[PDB]
Amino acid sequence: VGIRFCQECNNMLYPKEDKENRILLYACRNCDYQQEADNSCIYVNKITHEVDELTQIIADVSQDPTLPRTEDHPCQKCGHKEAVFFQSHSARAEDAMRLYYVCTAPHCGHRWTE
Amino acid sequence: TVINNWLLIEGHTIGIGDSIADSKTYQDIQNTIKKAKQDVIEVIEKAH
Ligand SMILES: [Zn+2]
Ligand SMILES: [Zn+2]
Repeated sequence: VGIRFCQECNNMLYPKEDKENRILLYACRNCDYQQEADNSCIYVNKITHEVDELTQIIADVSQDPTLPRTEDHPCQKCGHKEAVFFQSHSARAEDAMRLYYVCTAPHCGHRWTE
Repeated sequence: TVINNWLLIEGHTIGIGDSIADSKTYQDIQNTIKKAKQDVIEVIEKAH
């Protein structure tokens, strides 16, 4: 879940409880715009942070000449031999040495983890 | 006094030949270093 904005003054929506119909809604306190919430969640907190970093790493990192690269691990979709590998950057996890792999060819941006 | 004056006879020194070892010892040392480096490579591969 994430932020949404009132469509007239483009300011924050924040949640309120309707007391009569007993339903949650979003109201921007700078105006009277009330919009019914569709997510029943207002706040989530991934305390253990077990999110895999594949979304944080970009495919453009394949052009770095100082990164190491091996022919051992092939890409899944195309099977180009060359794939640059590098370590995690999450500070706070149960592990700290796993290798993230990025396929090396110009158009195949495939990123995977073994 | 007496042992300095005796050391005048035998003498003492240090040189390159005191720091050069045997050719077999050099090979043993190189083999040990290569084995250690291979073991560290294996440990790195285990963590990888
Ligand atoms: Zn508003
Ligand atoms: Zn690929």
